[PDB]
Amino acid sequence: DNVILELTVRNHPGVMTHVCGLFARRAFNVEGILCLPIQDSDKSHIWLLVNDDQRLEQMISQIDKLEDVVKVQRNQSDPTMFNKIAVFFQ
Amino acid sequence: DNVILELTVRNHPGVMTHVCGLFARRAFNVEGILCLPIQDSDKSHIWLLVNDDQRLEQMISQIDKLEDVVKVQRNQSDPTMFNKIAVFFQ
Ligand SMILES: CC(C)[C@H](N)C(=O)O
Ligand SMILES: CC(C)[C@H](N)C(=O)O
Repeated sequence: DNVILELTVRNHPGVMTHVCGLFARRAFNVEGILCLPIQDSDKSHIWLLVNDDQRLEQMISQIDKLEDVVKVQRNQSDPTMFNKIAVFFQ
Repeated sequence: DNVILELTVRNHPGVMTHVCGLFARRAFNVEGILCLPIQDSDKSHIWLLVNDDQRLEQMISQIDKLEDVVKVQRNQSDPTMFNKIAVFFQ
């Protein structure tokens, strides 16, 4: 159903616009997002919750090509992490 | 120091690109992001952690104008919410 993408990116302006822009240009909806800075660095962590799609693998390719994306992978996180976060903020 | 912006937006493709694009186009960095869909609706809640700035007023003005942004407000969330989230996901 859904899948979680984990990105390590540079914490500088415009990075999230590039990443989400790849989905926007494909009418691909992003269901959940978490972005947290990494202490003592110039980078941030991004979690993207998206519907599992045949187009996903070619998109991971496009994300990795972005200069400000250091790494992009799948399903390393708690698959229900956004449900647990929502319990405390919704 | 920093402030948290709360947005209610439609859960449609491209919406996060529009919101962050406003910051990107002004070289305004977004430090933390949380996006959660709202149960039983076509809307999502976005929390944006950004440096408190006089530029924010105009920025908030532009965010509210976006058709897909239903509402946008300041200082209604726990200012340290992204520190608390990091305790459990970093
Ligand atoms: C990491 C990301 C959210 C970046 N800080 C940006 O403003 O686009
Ligand atoms: C709410 C937001 C993340 C929207 N679903 C988007 O894909 O841009």
